[PDB]
Amino acid sequence: GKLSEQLKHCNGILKELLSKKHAAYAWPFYKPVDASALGLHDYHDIIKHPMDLSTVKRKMENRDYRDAQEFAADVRLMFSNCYKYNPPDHDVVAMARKLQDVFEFRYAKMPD
Ligand SMILES: CC(=O)Nc1c(F)cc(C(=O)N[C@H]2CC[C@H](O)CC2)cc1O[C@@H](C)c1ccccc1
Repeated sequence: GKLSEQLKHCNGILKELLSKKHAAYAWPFYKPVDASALGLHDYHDIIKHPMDLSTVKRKMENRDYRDAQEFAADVRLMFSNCYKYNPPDHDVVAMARKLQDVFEFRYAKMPD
């Protein structure tokens, strides 16, 4: 159906975001932010709903997402967390912006 087809487009986007093509700026988003490892002892006080591409991949594989909108909400939550926690001129924010550009332009090519 339409939902299955739209979720296949989402899975295609997810595969691209995890691909070597985008690795130079995607890598901070591959796994959950390790707040303790990075010394970010305020991270989980500021970010109430952590999200990352490994979590999106697990949710896609487990058929957690019922539609494209639900998938997109998690990918955008991941970027929003980065923009909320970090100063806007930090390298990780520049990398978030670049990966979100990849995401938004391909998400816009969703089949109707
Ligand atoms: C997905 C994400 O956003 N991760 C992530 C993060 F939440 C915060 C910081 C970080 O160090 N923020 C600083 C902002 C200014 C404060 O005064 C000191 C903390 C770094 C992060 O990624 C590491 C791997 C990174 C490190 C360097 C370049 C790219 C990614």
